[PDB]
Amino acid sequence: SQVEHPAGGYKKLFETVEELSSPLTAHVTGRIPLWLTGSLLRCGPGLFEVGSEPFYHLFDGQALLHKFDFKEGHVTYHRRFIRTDAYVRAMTEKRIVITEFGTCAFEVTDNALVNIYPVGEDYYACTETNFITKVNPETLETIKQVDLCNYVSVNGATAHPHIENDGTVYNIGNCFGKNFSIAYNIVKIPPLQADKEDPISKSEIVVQFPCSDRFKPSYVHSFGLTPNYIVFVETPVKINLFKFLSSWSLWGANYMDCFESNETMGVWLHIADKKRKKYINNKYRTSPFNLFHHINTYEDHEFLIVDLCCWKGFEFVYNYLYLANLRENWEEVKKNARKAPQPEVRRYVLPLNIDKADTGKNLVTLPNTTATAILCSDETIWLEPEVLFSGPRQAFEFPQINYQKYGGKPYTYAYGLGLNHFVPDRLCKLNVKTKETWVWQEPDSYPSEPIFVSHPDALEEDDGVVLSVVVSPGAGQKPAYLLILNAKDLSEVARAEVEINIPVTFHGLFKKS
Amino acid sequence: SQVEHPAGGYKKLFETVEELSSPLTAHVTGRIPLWLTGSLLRCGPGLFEVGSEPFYHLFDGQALLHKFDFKEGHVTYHRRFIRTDAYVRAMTEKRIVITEFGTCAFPEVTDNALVNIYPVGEDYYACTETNFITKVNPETLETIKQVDLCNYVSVNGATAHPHIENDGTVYNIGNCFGKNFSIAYNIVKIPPLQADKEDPISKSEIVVQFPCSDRFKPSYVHSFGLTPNYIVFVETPVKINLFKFLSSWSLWGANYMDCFESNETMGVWLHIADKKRKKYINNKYRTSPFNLFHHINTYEDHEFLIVDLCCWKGFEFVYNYLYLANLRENWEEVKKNARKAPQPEVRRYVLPLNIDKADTGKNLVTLPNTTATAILCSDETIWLEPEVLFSGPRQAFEFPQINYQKYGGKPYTYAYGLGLNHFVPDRLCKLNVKTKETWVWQEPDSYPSEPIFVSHPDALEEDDGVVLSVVVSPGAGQKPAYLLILNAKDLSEVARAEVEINIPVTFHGLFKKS
Ligand SMILES: [Fe+2]
Ligand SMILES: [Fe+2]
Repeated sequence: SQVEHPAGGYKKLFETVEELSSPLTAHVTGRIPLWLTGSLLRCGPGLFEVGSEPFYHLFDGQALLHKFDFKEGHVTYHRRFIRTDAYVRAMTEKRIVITEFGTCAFEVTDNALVNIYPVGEDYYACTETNFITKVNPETLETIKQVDLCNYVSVNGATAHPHIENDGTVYNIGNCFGKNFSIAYNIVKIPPLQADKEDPISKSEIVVQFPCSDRFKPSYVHSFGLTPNYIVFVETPVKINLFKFLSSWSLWGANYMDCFESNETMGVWLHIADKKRKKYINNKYRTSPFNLFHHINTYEDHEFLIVDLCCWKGFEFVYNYLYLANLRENWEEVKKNARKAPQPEVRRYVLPLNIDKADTGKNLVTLPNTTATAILCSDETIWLEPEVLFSGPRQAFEFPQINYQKYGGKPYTYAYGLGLNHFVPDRLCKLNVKTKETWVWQEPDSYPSEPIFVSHPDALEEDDGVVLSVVVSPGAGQKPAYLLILNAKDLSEVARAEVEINIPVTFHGLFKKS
Repeated sequence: SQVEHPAGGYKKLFETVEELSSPLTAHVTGRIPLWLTGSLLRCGPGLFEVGSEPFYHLFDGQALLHKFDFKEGHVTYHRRFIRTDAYVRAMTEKRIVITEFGTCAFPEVTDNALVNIYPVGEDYYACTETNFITKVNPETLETIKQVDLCNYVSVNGATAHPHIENDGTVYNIGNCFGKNFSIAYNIVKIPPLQADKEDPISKSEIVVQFPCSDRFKPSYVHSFGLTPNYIVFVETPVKINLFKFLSSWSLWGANYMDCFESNETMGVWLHIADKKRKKYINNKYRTSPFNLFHHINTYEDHEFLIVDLCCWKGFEFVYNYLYLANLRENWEEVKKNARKAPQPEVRRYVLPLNIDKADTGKNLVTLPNTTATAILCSDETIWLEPEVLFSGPRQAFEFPQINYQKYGGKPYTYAYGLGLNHFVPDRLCKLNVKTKETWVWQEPDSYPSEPIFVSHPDALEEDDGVVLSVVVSPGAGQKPAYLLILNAKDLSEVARAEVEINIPVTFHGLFKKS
């Protein structure tokens, strides 16, 4: 039966907070594993208005950097606003100065509210633009702004770079690479070398994917990577670059005003040979969905297995994530989601070898899937997915795996945040082979993306903990806590309670100390 | 885990048998329910060659009519070949005379009624998918009469899957040449037997007509959906090239299979008609390509139609995989042959009845209990995505059956099915279509038939009753075949009625209470 939230406590995920001057010791219930040593670092919006000027969209609030430190079974909590140009100019001018995703200012945003990742010995907070912000992972101080356009030919880059075990970083962004035309560029940033010079200054374009519309790139949030292949999924959510420059020059546009849906193209999937740095011209096609998060991608005989969190439909899912809608009472929140895209976890299987002798047949000869790929006479390969998880307006989202050991490789387990009509209200584990699921949830508690940490000496895939930040507003209750679950079955091992609210956070990482 | 059949006992499903002169008494184990009083009547092929001339395809063998009678806890088995023209002329001439689905006769439409049996008024008719249906005596299994549906209504053929309403009304669908220069599909209605006692077939009429996606190529239609207020028809990319049968059957000899092709670009078109106002509804429902043979059930839920289907993903015709030489191969080869086939999947589609243009670009499926979507586009098409109910690698839930008398056309919870393992029937299944919970019955080296549901007379719940299935079980010191009775609640075994003779594949049938 449908879990309801009449108390409306999720509204606290979208309430402005104050930063801390120094770390705060959390109150620990249960027992934190003595092997867990390091820092959970997470990004999200923390300031949702400047004076009496509101930010309107979920992705507009000013970037706040959060840290839970684990040492010898003890936990501290800390947070500092990132000193972006967006933030600094707002504090100076006492108004909204820089246009954000869904809020026009009355200059491209560097508001780094989305994620944080390592480059070399350094860490960068990011959003999805050309500006990334160097931050100190120890003190949470802001170090510098870096403009990716100084180094490589991209207009922006996702908040979901892939990082290989040696430190190499891959990312994607749109560009004008091709003559007369839009393209998508894979950027690679090397590991730090003996010369010790900034790896960002050695950035390069590895390969370029073509675009389905000369003048309209698709919105890209993440992408797939394996040892030999790069997978890029081109959705029907398009950026109409004509609509901004028109309004930026004529009348008051934000980033959300530039999006449109292409109703006829469906989804085009694309692969590139990572090592030979070569696009492969296989025209993979399927029906329309939005995609934000790839789960994992791997090679199996000569197929790519592509596990995705999908939303069925071509309407942009971000239309449903304005703060006024997310702050509404529960009955209204559910009503608002009634015509939304339906979330579904899907496995697609892409054949690498296309034999014309098989035209009109299913090419997916693997024994352990129901995914199909049909070779048509016009050379397109039409894909049908294997559904791994699907519940009515209950999304398995913000997925995470044992990335260090299983990213890009055959795997069994994913962890995610369960969204109930867009409200984060449970944690999920999914076996992608058997479709078995496990769930943690408590009434009136709204958790964040779960981050997996392996026991250091683990040989198994799910031998470790998942960490999640939980908001638990009520009479009597501590307003928030860090939750530590056993990764085997999502049973609770400990929690670390704080006496202050913590707003929504999107992404982060655990930094082993 | 993967179930293997290295002994190859499934080959006995496709082996010829002799009819019986009178019913055999079957050997009972367990307990036959004492409220089960009636006959299980099923059809299938029983003669797979005529002398030295083979039939090639699964749907070519000559129709055999089977009967298990239940009374006071005891069981009899009987079988007689149906005396169709195809059979009678093959016996007379000692050769294949009538071209079958996948077999050309060498030196005239088939009435080889191997597929199903159903009631019209006080009569029973065996059928295939052509214009010819065969009246049979359900007590003696004697053949009574050939009936040509073209004498009565303008269809070219009619499915082996009519819907029968509680009062006896029969609805069926078939292609026709209706509109000026145009193929269409006609819904035929056969009324209940009236006070006249006049033959209901002489009162048959066309209810409504669906348009065809292609002026000259109708799609293959195997079944359709029916609710109290609506008729639902699914137009798949499997097309019949009418140019091609009249063209190729004159050169040397084509069969029916030779006429099929697959349309690569249309996907699937779904269609609805208002049943009571007898009107086509012009909503252009569209989705991705699949083969469809069996609807499971259909019902109305607020302003939506819930359409549950057994699908095969892809546009290649599934029947290409059902030639007898391939089904008789050893198990490793049977598996290899199914590698590139369409993947089976049970899908629930949800069709909005009310389309508002202010919702253009959005999902119209506002129901609380489904992940199915229907997106209204600018060109007015409605693009559907299904909710997947069951999906296993080359493991189909097929030959679906429900508690039809009480739940057909209505909200429902349970379906029963035959599980196909790379096209080999090797288990029985039950599916809760709401929770997606399944139950399975299987035994090594046992190959069952479509399960048919019979309700307990005092039934309170939808699944209060039994399912009956005919099972082939060849092997050292085993009875070669048996009637299986399972409890419909949990598919636990209730009884078997064993026989000492082989029983080949049967496709469909019914339970006639008495
Ligand atoms: Fe993300
Ligand atoms: Fe059938």
